[PDB]
Amino acid sequence: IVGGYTCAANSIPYQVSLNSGSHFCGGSLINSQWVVSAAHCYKSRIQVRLGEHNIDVLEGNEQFINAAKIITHPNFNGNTLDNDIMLIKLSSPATLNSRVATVSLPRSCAAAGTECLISGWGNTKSSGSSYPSLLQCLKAPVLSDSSCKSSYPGQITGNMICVGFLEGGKDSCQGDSGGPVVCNGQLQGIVSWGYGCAQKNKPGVYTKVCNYVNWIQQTIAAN
Ligand SMILES: *[B]1(O[C][C][C][C][N+])O[C][C]O1
Ligand SMILES: [Ca+2]
Repeated sequence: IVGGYTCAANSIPYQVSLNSGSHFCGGSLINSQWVVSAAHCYKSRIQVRLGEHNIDVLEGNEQFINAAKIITHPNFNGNTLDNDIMLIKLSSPATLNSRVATVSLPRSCAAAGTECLISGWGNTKSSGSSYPSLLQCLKAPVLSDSSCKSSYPGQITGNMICVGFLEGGKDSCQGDSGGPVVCNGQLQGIVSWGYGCAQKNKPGVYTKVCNYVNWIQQTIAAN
């Protein structure tokens, strides 16, 4: 996250870190057994780390739970990142408490200008790189489909939304992928891609979670 602030410890209790030797992507806890993330974060083996603030220190709220099943969207396009969503079933159910909680799936698609919270352990620098130990947070609005498409001519599918600031300076970046965009307590976005990060007229692009409630419920019922 560039241009954000350090979250209060455990104030984003649905945020997970996906770990394969180190942190490599975020995800969102949506059920005690299920995490949603980006299909471009796919690996064969993933340890889900819940209840984190400092990913470099055992602070005493962590739950480390290996993935039992990792299911990418059947229409995920690894080139364009269309349908950039996957579901991780945990090998044991996460215990839900104040520090580890589910986030709601969306009732409807978010209106343009809805304020959201974006979080992750991704790059905090627009010039160079720095990877935080502590979970970072960014308040940002949903952008109009028109503004999104004018920033990325011909690249925005019906499964993508833009969230952020056209002026630059405030965005998700490398290592935030798969993590949450939450607006009024509902998961509306998954960190997916952008042309670099925090550039002028290149807002973050996010998987449009309000297209996937059927697929998510289908996948949970089947597995
Ligand atoms: B992701 O990339 C996220 C870039 C977001 C730009 N707005 O994170 C690790 C793998 O790709
Ligand atoms: Ca920790």
